[PDB]
Amino acid sequence: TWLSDFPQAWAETGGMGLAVRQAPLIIPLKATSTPVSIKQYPMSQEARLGIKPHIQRLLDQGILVPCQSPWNTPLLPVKTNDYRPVQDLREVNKRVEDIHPTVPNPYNLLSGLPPSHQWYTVLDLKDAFFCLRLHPTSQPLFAFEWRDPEMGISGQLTWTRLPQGFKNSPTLFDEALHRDLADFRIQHPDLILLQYVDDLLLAATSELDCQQGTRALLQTLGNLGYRASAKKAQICQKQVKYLGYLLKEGQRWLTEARKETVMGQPTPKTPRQLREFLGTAGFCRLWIPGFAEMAAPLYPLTKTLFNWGPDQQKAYQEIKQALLTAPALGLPDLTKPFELFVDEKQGYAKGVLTQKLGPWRRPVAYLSKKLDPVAAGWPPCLRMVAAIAVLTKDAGKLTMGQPLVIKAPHAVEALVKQPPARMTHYQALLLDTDRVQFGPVVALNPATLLPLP
Repeated sequence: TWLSDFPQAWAETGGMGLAVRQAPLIIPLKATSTPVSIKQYPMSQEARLGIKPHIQRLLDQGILVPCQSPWNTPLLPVKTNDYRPVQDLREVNKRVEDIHPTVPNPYNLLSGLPPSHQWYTVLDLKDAFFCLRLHPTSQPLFAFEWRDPEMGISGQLTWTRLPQGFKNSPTLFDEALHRDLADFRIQHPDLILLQYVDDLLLAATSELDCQQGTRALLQTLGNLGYRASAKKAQICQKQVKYLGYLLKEGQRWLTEARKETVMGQPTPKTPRQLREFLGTAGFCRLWIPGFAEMAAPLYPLTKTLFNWGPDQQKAYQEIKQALLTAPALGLPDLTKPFELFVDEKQGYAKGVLTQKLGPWRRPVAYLSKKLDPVAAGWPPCLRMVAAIAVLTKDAGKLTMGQPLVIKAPHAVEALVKQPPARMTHYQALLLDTDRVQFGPVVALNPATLLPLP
């Protein structure tokens, strides 16, 4: 019934997308750039015949158009017996002006979601980038060659919409939609709307508010020319998957699918493989307690010889073990006080940001960082101070200057005041007791990192 009441909004019924409020895009190039014409890949026939209807359908939609350009890039077939066209815009991307990535990575986005809104509707937009038009100035940029030896049709085609493979399509679209939805954001103070490029989350306090909000959102998305996938929608559910995170009743999990992308990486044998392993797993560092110290043996194996010893394997094992046993994280409650439990061992700072839940403490985040070399050399009880200081600044990213209590296995509010160099900067954000308070000393659990009775 959600399908009929909004025909224009679903890609299944509402046809092709087109941001009506968006002007055609001009694509600035680098100053030293010059047209590059790459010879066409001598395509197979088995591919050229499966690719053909996709191309024809784009011509009918006017998204592809004939042209004649000094530019040209390869059109490769890809992957059942379903061949889809994919254009190698590498040499083009190199010649285009870079832009500031204003896209907030999934986590920092989800972090902006309150627990008081436990009714979710997730949507994704079908053929997002194509909804944006390409100004005739910069169309010739994405020209490619199309032939059909069964016809003798060696001509050129190019895109009238923002293409796939172009390095700036994500940011551009994100900005476009963010602009196009500001109005909807304004006219719904009771709803939270989250956005990663073409992935949308609508959070509401009640189920009613959610339903109505979703109706509004769909009507708007329709009116704007955007089109959502009805097959993959998650409408008005207490529990939803969004950007590879499971949201359910004021709580947040790593979906198993998101785990797999790290769990499924073979033991890195080259330094680059290890780099990207840590790079991928690094996104889930706020689920891994003591991650900075845990992944310590693996860091030095970068850019040197690659001695994959027992330590490296042990760490590599810990990191996956820590994902298999990754906890639930509660969405930060900015209408509550925060508690921060900090600890340090061997020049690595680890800690946990928690909040009240019933009489229990529910972890909001696990904070861990390496102490800079100068601090890493400091004596035992000073590195603690350094650790607390470092983690506090990271917690600030989540608490938003809210009231925050600190606890450590060796309380140390004193030494902050009477240091017998770098203190001028530490006393700044620590002795500011409007946001920051201390607590009694207390040792914490090596795993959970919560206090001991």
